Amino acid sequence: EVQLVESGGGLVKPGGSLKLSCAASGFTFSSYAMSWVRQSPEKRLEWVAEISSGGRYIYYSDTVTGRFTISRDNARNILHLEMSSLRSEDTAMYYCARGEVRQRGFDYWGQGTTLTVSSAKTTAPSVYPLAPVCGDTTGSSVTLGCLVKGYFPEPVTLTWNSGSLSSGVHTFPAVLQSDLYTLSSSVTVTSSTWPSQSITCNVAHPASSTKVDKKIEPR
Amino acid sequence: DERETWSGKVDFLLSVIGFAVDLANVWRFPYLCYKNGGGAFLVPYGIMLAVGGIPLFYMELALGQHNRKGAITCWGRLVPLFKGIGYAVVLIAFYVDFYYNVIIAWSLRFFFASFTNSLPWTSCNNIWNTPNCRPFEGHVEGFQSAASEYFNRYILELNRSEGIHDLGAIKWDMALCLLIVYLICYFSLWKGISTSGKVVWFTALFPYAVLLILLIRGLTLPGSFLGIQYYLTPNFSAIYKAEVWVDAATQVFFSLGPGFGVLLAYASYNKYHNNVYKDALLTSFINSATSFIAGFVIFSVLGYMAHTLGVRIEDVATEGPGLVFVVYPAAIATMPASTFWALIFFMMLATLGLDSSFGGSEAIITALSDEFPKIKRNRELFVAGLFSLYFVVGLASCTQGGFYFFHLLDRYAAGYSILVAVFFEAIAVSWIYGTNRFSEDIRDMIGFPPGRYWQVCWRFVAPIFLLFITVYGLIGYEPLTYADYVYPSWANALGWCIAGSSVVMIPAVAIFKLLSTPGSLRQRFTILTTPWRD
Amino acid sequence: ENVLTQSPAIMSTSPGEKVTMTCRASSSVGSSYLHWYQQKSGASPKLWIYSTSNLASGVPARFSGSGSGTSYSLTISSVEAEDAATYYCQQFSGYPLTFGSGTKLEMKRADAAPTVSIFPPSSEQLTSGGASVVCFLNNFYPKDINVKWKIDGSERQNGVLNSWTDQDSKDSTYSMSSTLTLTKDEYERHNSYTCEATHKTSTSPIVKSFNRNE
Ligand SMILES: CC(C)CCC[C@@H](C)[C@H]1CC[C@H]2[C@@H]3CC=C4C[C@@H](OC(=O)CCC(=O)O)CC[C@]4(C)[C@H]3CC[C@]12C
Ligand SMILES: CC(C)CCC[C@@H](C)[C@H]1CC[C@H]2[C@@H]3CC=C4C[C@@H](O)CC[C@]4(C)[C@H]3CC[C@]12C
Ligand SMILES: OC[C@H]1O[C@H](O[C@H]2[C@H](O)[C@@H](O)[C@@H](O)O[C@@H]2CO)[C@H](O)[C@@H](O)[C@@H]1O
Ligand SMILES: COC(=O)[C@H]1[C@@H](OC(=O)c2ccccc2)C[C@@H]2CC[C@H]1N2C
Ligand SMILES: [Cl-]
Ligand code: NA
Ligand code: NA
Repeated sequence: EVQLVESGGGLVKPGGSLKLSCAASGFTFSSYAMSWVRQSPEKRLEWVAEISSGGRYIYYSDTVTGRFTISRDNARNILHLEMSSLRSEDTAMYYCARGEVRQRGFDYWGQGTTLTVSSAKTTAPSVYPLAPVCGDTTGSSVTLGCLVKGYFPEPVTLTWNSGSLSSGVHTFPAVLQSDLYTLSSSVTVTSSTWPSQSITCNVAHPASSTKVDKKIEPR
Repeated sequence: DERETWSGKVDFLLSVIGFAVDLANVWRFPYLCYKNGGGAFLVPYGIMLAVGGIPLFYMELALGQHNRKGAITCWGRLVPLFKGIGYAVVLIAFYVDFYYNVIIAWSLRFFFASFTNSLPWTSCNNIWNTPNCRPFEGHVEGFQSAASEYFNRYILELNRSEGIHDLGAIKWDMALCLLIVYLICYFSLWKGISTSGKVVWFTALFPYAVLLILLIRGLTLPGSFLGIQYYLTPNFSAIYKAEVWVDAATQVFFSLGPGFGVLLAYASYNKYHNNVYKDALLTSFINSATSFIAGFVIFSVLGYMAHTLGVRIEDVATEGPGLVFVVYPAAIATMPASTFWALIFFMMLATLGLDSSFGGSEAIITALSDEFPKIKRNRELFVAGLFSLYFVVGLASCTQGGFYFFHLLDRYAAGYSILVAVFFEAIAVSWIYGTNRFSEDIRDMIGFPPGRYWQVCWRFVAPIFLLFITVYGLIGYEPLTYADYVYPSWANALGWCIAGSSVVMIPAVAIFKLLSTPGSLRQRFTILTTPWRD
Repeated sequence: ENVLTQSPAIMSTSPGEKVTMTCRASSSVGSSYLHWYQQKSGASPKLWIYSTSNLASGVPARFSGSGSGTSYSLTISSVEAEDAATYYCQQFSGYPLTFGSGTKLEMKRADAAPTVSIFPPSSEQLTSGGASVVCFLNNFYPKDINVKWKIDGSERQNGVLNSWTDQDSKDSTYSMSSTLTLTKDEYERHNSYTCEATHKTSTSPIVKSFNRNE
C-alpha cells in the first residue's frame, strides 16, 4: 500500500558528510509533509527535521541545525537528508516518517537506514566453531555454538545451515568493545541429529565483503 | 517581527462578529425568508452559505493571519502582479463610510428624539404632516403612514429635495449626529486594536441583549404567532426558482464581509498558530444565527401589527431602512412602555452599525500603516484626517436631499465593485498563487491542511458562485431610482465611475507593475507572480 | 525543549492483566497533539494512539489512552503476548518535536532455570594468537542473571563480554552469552576453566567446567 524505503548510510568518519534518501510510493507524496526521525543505539527516539508538502516550511532540531539539510523531490517522490560535519553522537538508525497533520502524528514509517560515525576502521570477523567437551555426551539434547569475533562495523548476517533450521537458535546481539564487535550464536539440537547430520555456522559481513561457512566437528 | 497582536481572542472574535453583524441581519434576511417561501428559503441559503459564502469568508481570514499584513501589502507579498486588488479593496471600504455612517446617525437621531413619553411619529396631526397621512402602512403610494412622514418630512426633510441635483439645506441636527458618530469611532480606533478590541465588547454584545428583550416582548404580543407563520411557513415551490437561489447566494455573500480587506486586516493581528478555521466556522454561524433570531424579533411584531392594528402583512413586511426607521417604530409606539423599547431599539441599530464601521475604517488604516510607515508612526493624526474628510464630505448626506445621496453610494459603492474584487481574490489565490501553496500555508499555522472540500470551493465553486451572482445581477439591471424619483443619466455615470474607480486599480496596477519590471514577457510575469515568501 | 518523561521504564505483566503507562511533559501539551507509538523488537515504530484518545487503524480496542496538560497515560485493559513492545509517546504541539523516554512492556511468566553450556577455545582461534572461552546461559526467567568465570579455583573478573537476548516471543524466556578472552600463553598456563551462573531459580549456582586434557 504505502511504502517508505530509506537508503544510503553506513560508516563515516567524524567531520565527514553523507546523504540519506527515502523513496516514497503508494500515496501522492507532494501532498504530505515528511520528517526524519532517528534512533540511537541506546534506543532513544529523536526527531531530526521536518519538511513541508512543497518544502516551503522547514524545521530542524537544535542538535542538527546548521549541519543537516532536509530537501524534497516531488517529481521523483524522494526525500533527502544531507548531513555534514557528522559527529559520533549522530550515530543512529534514521527513519523516514510521514505525516501531514500534527494532530495525527506520523502514520507511516520506513524500514530505516543505519548511520555509523566512527574513526574506527572496517575489519572482517574471525568466525569460530564451538564444539562441546568430551563426555558425558547427554542425553537428551546437545547445544552447539558459533563465535563471531573482532569485527566492525555492524551488521553481520548469521544463519544456521543456510537458514534451514531456525528453531532452538539463540543469536546474541553484538557488543562493542575497543572498536570491535563480538557476536555469538547458540543452537540446540537432539543428540540424535548431531553429529549425525551437518551443522554449519553461516556468517556474512558485507562491510568487509566476508562470507564464511563453518562446520562444527567434535575435535 | 514585528506586529501588534490582539489583547486575547475574544477581542478578535467580537471584532469579526461585530463587523459581520449589522443592520443587514435585521433588515434583509427576515424579509427574504418571507418573500422566498419561509423555512424553505433556508435550503438554498444554507447550500449557498456552505459552498460559496463560508469558503470565501474562511479564505480572507486565513490569508490575513498568514501574511501578517494589511490588505495592500498582503496582496503585494502574495501576488505582486495583482497587488492592485489590495488597493481596490481598500478604497471600496474608503467610499463606503462616506455614506454607511449616516445610518448610525439616523439611529442616534431617533434615539435622542425618543426621550419622551409621547413618541412624535405616532400622530398625523403634527406640523410636518400632510392630509394624506395614515395612522399605519398602506398599499397606495400617495398616502404615507405616520411613521413614514415623521422620517421623511421631519427627520430627513427629503420632501424639500427635488433630486440629487438639489441637496437643499444642511440639517445641523443630523450633522451633529454624524459627528457624534465619528467621535465614537475615533476614540474607538484611537489607539488601535488594543482599544478597538475592547470597545467591540459592548457594540457586538449589546445588540444581543436588546434582541433578547425584543424577542421576549414581541412573542408575548397578540398575533406574534401569526407573524412567525408568515416568516417561516415553507413553500418549497421557491426552491425551483432561479430568483430564490440568486437571493440566497447574494445575501450570503454580502452578509459575510469578504472584499473590504477587513477580515484580512483583523486576522492579520492574530497569533500565527491561532486556529482560524475554528474562528471562521464559529463566526460565520453566529452571523447567520443572529439573522435568524432577529427574524423572530421582527415578524413577531409584524404579525402583531397585522392582527391588532389592522394592516395587510405585505404592507408592513419590508426591507432596508424603512423597516427599522418606520415600520418597526410604528409598532413600538402602540405598545405599553413604548419609550423603553424605542430607546433600546435605536441603540441596537447604533451598536449594530458601529462595530461595522470599526472594521471598515480599520481596513484602510491597517492597510496604509503597513504600506506607509509614515502614517504607521502616527496613527492618531491619520484617523483624525480621515474622519475629518469623512465628516466634511458627509455633510452632503446631512442635507435635505441626503437620502438621494445615500441611495446613490449604497448602490454603486460596491455592488459590483466588491464582486469582481473578490472574484480576483478567489482566482489569484486558487490558481495564480495556487491551492497547494495556500493549503501548505494553513497547515503550518493550524497544523492540518484544509479538507479538499474547501479546496474545490476556492478553485471552482466560488468563482462561478460570484459569477452566478454578478451575471444575474447585470441581468435584472435597471437605472437608479428611489420611490417616484428617477436619477438623471449623469448621476448613474458618476456611480459607475465610483464602482469602476476601485476595480480599475487591478488591471492598472498590473500594467504599472508589468512595465516597472525589466526582462522578457514570460520572464516578466514570473517575477510578478513569485510570492514574497519565495 | 518540551521533555517527555515516561514511567515506568520497564514493565512486566501476565497476560490478561491490566497495564497502565504514564507520560509527563515539562510543558503543557495540547490534548490534540499528544500521540503514542508502539515499537516491537527489531522493527520500526507504528502510530498507535493519536490525539490522546484515538486508536490508529488496526489497533485492538483493548488499548485506550487519556490525559491532558502535562499528564497523559496509555492503558491496556487485558494484555496479550502480542503487546510486548516498547511504547513511546510524542508531542506534535511545538518545535522541536519530542518523543518520550519510552516504556518497555515485557511478558511475565513462570520462573525457569538456565541451561548452562560451556565451550573451550576452538582449534582455529588457537593458531591466531588469542583464546576465548564461551558460556551460554539459555532459556531462563527472570532476565537478571549473574555469571562468574573461574580459572581453576581462582575467580577471574576482567576480560569478559556479556550479552542478553531479547525476551522470546514464544516461551517468553531470556538467554545470555558470556565470553572470556585470553592469550593462549595465559590460557595454556592453566588447566581448568569454570563457568558458574547464579540465578534466582536455585540457591546454589549452576556450574559447568572442563579440563584441558580432554
Ligand atoms: C444558524 C441557522 C439557523 C442558519 C443556517 C446554519 C447552517 C445550516 C449552516 C451554517 C454554516 C454551514 C456549514 C458551513 C461549512 C460546513 C463544513 C463542511 O465540513 C466538511 O466538509 C468536512 C471537511 C473538513 O472537516 O475538512 C460540511 C458542511 C458544513 C458543516 C455547513 C453545514 C450547514 C451550515 C452549518
Ligand atoms: C439573542 C439571544 C436569543 C441569544 C444571545 C446570544 C449570545 C449570548 C451569544 C451570541 C454570540 C455569543 C458569543 C460569540 C463569541 C464568543 C467567543 C467565545 O470565546 C466566548 C463566548 C462568546 C463571547 C459568545 C458568548 C455568547 C454569545 C454572546
Ligand atoms: O423642538 C421640540 C421638539 O423637537 C425636538 O427635537 C430636537 C432634536 O431631537 C435634537 O437633536 C435637536 O436638533 O433639537 C431638536 C429641537 O430643536 C424633540 O425631538 C421633540 O420631542 C420636541 O418635542
Ligand atoms: C456596505 O457594506 C457592508 O455593509 C458590509 C460591512 O460594512 C463595510 O464593509 C463598511 C466599510 C466601510 C465603512 C463602513 C462599513 C458590514 C457588514 C458585513 C458585510 C457588509 N455588512 C453586512
Ligand atoms: Cl444573513
Ligand atoms: Na450580515
Ligand atoms: Na456591525
